[PDB]
Amino acid sequence: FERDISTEIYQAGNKPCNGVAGFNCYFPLRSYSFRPTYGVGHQPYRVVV
Amino acid sequence: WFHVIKRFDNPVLPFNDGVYFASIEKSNIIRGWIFGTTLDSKTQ
Amino acid sequence: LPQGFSALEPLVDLPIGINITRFQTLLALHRSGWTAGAAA
Repeated sequence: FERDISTEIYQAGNKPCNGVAGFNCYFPLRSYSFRPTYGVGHQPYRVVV
Repeated sequence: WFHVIKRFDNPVLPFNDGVYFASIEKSNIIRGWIFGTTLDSKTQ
Repeated sequence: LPQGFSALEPLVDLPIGINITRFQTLLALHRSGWTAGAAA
């Protein structure tokens, strides 16, 4: 029941990412692949809890 | 124990667990508190 | 702190659902610089 809205770049190594991706730095946010011509895995589902 | 009089004690302390706040206050000097991980726009 | 027993009834259970790891209290000042009364 906690929402994560931090846009900080994830740091894996000792080099500071300085807000951008690079060596041992990756963007935690990834986009979905919702398309109507694909299978169940790419099919979006409306989940309400 | 923190005393305010010319004393201005407004420190920042980490929130590791629950806290108990007792105030011997007159004329409602205290108004509220601020809670946050880093107290900036990067967090809520 | 006076010595005694005082029940603490619940008032508000707000479902905040966020991470909290630090806190800082707020104070109100009076302008006559600024002058603050006795408090603890």
